[PDB]
Amino acid sequence: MALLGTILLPLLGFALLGLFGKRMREPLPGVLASGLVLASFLLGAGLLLSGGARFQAEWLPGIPFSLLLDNLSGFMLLIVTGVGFLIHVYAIGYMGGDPGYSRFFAYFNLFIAMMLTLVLADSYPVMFIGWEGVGLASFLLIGFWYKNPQYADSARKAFIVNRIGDLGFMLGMAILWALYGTLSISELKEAMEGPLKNPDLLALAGLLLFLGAVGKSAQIPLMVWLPDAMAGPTPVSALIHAATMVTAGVYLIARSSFLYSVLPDVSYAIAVVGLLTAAYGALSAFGQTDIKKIVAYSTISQLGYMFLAAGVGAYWVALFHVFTHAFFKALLFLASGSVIHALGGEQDVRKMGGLWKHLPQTRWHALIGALALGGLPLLSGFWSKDAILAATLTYPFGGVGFYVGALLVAVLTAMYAMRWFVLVFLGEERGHHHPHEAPPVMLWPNHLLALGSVLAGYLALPHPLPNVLEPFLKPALAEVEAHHLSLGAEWGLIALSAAVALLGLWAGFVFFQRKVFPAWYLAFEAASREAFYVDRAYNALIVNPLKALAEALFYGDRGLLSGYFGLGGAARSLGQGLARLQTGYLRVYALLFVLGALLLLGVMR
Amino acid sequence: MVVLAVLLPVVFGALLLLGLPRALGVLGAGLSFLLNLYLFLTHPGGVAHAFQAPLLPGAGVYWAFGLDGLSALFFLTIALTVFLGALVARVEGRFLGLALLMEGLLLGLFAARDLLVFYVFFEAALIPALLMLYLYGGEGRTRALYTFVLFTLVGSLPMLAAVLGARLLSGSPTFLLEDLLAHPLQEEAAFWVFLGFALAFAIKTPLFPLHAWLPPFHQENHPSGLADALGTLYKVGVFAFFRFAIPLAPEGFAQAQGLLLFLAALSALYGAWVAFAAKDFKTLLAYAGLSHMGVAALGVFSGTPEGAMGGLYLLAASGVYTGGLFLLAGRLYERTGTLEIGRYRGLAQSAPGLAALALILFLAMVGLPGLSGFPGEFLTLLGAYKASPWLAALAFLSVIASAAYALTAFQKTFWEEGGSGVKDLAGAEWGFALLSVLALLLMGVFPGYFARGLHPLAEAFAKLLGG
Ligand SMILES: CCCCCCCCCCCO[C@@H]1O[C@H](CO)[C@@H](O[C@H]2O[C@H](CO)[C@@H](O)[C@H](O)[C@H]2O)[C@H](O)[C@H]1O
Repeated sequence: MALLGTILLPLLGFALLGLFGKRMREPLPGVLASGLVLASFLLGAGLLLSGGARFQAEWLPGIPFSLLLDNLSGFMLLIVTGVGFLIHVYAIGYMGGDPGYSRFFAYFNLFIAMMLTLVLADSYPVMFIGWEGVGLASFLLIGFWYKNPQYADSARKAFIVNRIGDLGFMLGMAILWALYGTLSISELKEAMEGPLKNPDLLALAGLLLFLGAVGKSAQIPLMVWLPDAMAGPTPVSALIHAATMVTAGVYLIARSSFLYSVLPDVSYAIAVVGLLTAAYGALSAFGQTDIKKIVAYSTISQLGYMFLAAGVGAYWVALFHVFTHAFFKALLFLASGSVIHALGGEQDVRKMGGLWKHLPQTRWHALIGALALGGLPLLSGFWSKDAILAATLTYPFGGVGFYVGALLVAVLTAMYAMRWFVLVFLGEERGHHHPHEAPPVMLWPNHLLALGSVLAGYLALPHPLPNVLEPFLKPALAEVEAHHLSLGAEWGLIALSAAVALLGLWAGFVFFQRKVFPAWYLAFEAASREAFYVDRAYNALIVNPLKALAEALFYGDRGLLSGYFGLGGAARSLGQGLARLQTGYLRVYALLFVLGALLLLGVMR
Repeated sequence: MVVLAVLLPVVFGALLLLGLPRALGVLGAGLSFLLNLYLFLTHPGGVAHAFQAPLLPGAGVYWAFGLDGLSALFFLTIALTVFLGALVARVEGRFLGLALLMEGLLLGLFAARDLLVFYVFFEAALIPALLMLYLYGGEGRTRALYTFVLFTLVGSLPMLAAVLGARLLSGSPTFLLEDLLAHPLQEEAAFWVFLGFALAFAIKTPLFPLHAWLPPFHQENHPSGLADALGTLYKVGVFAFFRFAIPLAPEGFAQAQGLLLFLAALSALYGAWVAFAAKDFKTLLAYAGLSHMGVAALGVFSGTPEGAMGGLYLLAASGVYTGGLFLLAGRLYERTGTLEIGRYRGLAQSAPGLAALALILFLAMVGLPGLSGFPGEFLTLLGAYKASPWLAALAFLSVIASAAYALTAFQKTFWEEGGSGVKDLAGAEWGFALLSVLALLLMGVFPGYFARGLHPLAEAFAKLLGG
């Protein structure tokens, strides 16, 4: 019941801003929102500290309503509600003088409540309330300033492309019901102890579940929806890209670890898609000429890293990275939000540069952040990245092919991060803005993130060094694994991660300060800005043909009705043919008569 | 008890037709609503409030009524939907009496405990349906009407051949459902009887090639679309299958079942797919209804207690939000003047949380969990996959199309650039919103309570298809 409290608080709260909301002055909705998130984080962390929590109740027969709060759930709850809280308090600042304060924070509480319903769920359908709910709240928020045609289609694409994966979720969900008949993650895990059954079919279910995950965490092929999610206010992008949404993509794999750990075939594909998403996202990352999109592609890529982690059987690691990332991505986005709250939403890069002096404290934010993403050897993103890279080699499913790839991507990530920082804060100036106006409630929570960024790192250090994130996560879920490691070899790897990271960062610092970009940085700034021409290809035989087929089948249906009318006219024709039999001539009547008599007589005897 | 609840809209409607005014009939829809709701929260089991009276005995025809778990749920659904239509209205050419008349006719239709009386109501309800189509709106009133009427009746009258055969070939004493079931037909008799039920029920479901009456019908009714809501409550086909066509001639249902699952599936996908192209709320909602019924019929046709319960539930709950979307389309029509989606773009900010009401409804329609559509859609998926996984998938290449049409229409009708402006929300429209969303949220959040009575009927009429 109290567990359900954590969910109901940002809903009992949400409803007030929709029902009333405009009835209030304009520091308030943010205060209520952030207050309920405050006492959701808090009064759910009390539960976590109390050892955990449960809820089971009335729903459709055979499919009960269950919330489980364990370690794996508590971790997500703290990430979501905490980082979410900070982003709320920031949003109190960045959203100001904007009508729809109530709309914004109602949608925010809605979002939080949905995400909590997602993570706190012991049955896949309740989790599905979570998924569709969060997608819906994303839709509402991406198209927040609705008076814009672009910032509507953005959200449309969100709640459609996402629903493509949601369909897979449903399908696999049904397979794991025809098969087992429980549909509750706990008893679905306990029934998957043993020999399993129809492993091919089980693989199918897990594969559709994964194809579900793809949309929500914006992996390929459903990658395409996320860059367009930039439309909504900046802190919305922060929540979607860091603390919520895409996190569920990984989290679903982590809960369903009992299912994927027994699937050699599928996990391989999961890791491969993870790496492909990472590489793609990273290559098309830096070509972006917008501060927003260029970070969105880092979201896509990094989540690719996570799916590569969870792919190879290292489930606790993917969440470590999810955590660090939850900090430094929120940091990055909120930083950019402050930056364009300072430039009046200029939101460009080549039209920017040299904000180093004029912007106090923001430069440090974006530097700590961009370096954490780059993987500065004594920062979070570093430890998570080397954790993943080593987990590649050490775990089942090979990882030797993957490792080198993830390393190249590890270079490229540093490169585009430094492109971002340089292009934003360095190299002369363009435009006009005066004093500061990077206010308390914007830089204050943004400060706290930068701390969390640096110190997220050592919660899980390599083997001999104290690791507290593994013994917390593993008991809750994902227990089965086979990992061989060697001391000093692994440190050769960690040192390689550090060296290559520093190297990449350093290269990026000069390369994207350069001002001369020869031959194929034209041939790269084109493709990469256009995401390697992927959307243009998705509207090739995927979208527009279907869009056309709607009309095609419409007019077809019109033709069907038309044909029925044709039957009508057939009866009309036959009818006026039978009525044409009566000429009015009596001799004719006599002929038809005698004929008829002969007919009836002919039938009987 | 039952006959009181069946007759109450009929008399109030009759008192309305001649007598007038509206309000006395609106509180009539309210009285029927409260009575039916009270009836939902009371009954223990299948029999409920039985009724048996002689009608033609010697023919075997009796006035027989009663509330299954199913009948109760539909009495609630219908009473609610029609009531919402009543207090919102803006039709009120005093044919809200015709509306209540059709309500009572449908209530009798679902309470009908014997075949011939069921038939009686099935066809009798056609009368208001055709009237409020003729004399209350539409340029193409006449073609929509003769199409709708001729379709349902060309399906219907040959069913009479089957309803007779159901009793005659089985040697059943009367037309009572119980007796008819106590006397099974043999093969190639059960075949024919099931077929004769099946054309009339598929065409009134509607299934794919037999749905062509649906778009003209929904266009040419009064632009408010009360008659459209009630037309959607007259979509009793799936229910008719489940209660009647299938149990009375299962041997034939077995042969037809593959084809039926097929038609249901592609009806869902097709409906939702061409629903995109619709350039007016009437056509859009119509094809959307075709999709939903596709899903429901898929649920029933599967066997599978899950799927059947899901399908019936989906029908029930979709009555409310489909009727509601129709009524709302009428309410923005009244303030704008057209059911064209494109013209008069941005309405939100001019209108209050009317955007919220419309969006809640659209989300219920696309079947967002927590709203009425999802529970039924989901149990249906569960059962369909059991029956034929491939058609479950084909049919469920739907949710994509649903989000497509619903969100496209919603965006182009509400979200975009500000127009002239509008009214906010009427004192009636507020009752509408409140009661509606209350309903959607309750049936979506507690699909436990509703459909408890669906459970025994589901598994029993599933085992019917077993040994
Ligand atoms: C059990 C009780 C039921 C509780 C559930 C009720 C929740 C309803 C809220 C749904 C969305 O509500 C949303 O917020 C308001 C409410 O009028 C609307 O917003 C309108 O008023 C706000 C108030 O700040 C204005 O800023 C804004 O410019 C305007 O668009 C908006 O149209 C709607 O989309």
